[PDB]
Amino acid sequence: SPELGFSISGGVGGRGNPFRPDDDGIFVTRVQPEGPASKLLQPGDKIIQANGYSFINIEHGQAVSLLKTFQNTVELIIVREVGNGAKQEIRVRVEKDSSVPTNLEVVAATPTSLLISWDASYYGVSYYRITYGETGGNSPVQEFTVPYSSSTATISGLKPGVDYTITVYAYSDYYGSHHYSPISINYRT
Amino acid sequence: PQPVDSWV
Repeated sequence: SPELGFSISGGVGGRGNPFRPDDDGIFVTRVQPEGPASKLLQPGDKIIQANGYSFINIEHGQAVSLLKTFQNTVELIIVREVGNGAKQEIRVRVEKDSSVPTNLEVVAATPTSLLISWDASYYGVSYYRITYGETGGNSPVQEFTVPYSSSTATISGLKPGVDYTITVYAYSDYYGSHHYSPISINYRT
Repeated sequence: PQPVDSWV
């Protein structure tokens, strides 16, 4: 579970980054306002070292796993374009610091579909996964994902008069290794 | 699109 208050993209073999197409480094991507990094880091900063560990040649998951194990304060060295060619190497110190989401509800229902909602939180989440299946059933769940900016989803193709269990998972990383405690409801169509 | 970032 995140406590530095920013996201990263990039890494060798990763999904790339929105700043520099041909650079496989690690880049600060979104920064939580009023979070630990808010005065110090900005989108597009390339992380080259953290607590003495090189982030050159590192894979995405390796970077995430390293950053997550660091205790308390994290010293980062980043490269920032200022930037007509011009570059700065900046050393900063960032001090780390239920379910996600909360208040899962059905807003509207038809005999074969449900519109669900949950509380919008626009930071800390890479994407949501929504699962649904017959309550107590043994078949694999059906599922889909929605972006971090969503606080509603429509579930379609349901059987009328059947009990369903609906669960929402909020993943902090894009590769789906960490989710927060999920939230579920039961609903009968 | 699918995300390309992870929170730390």
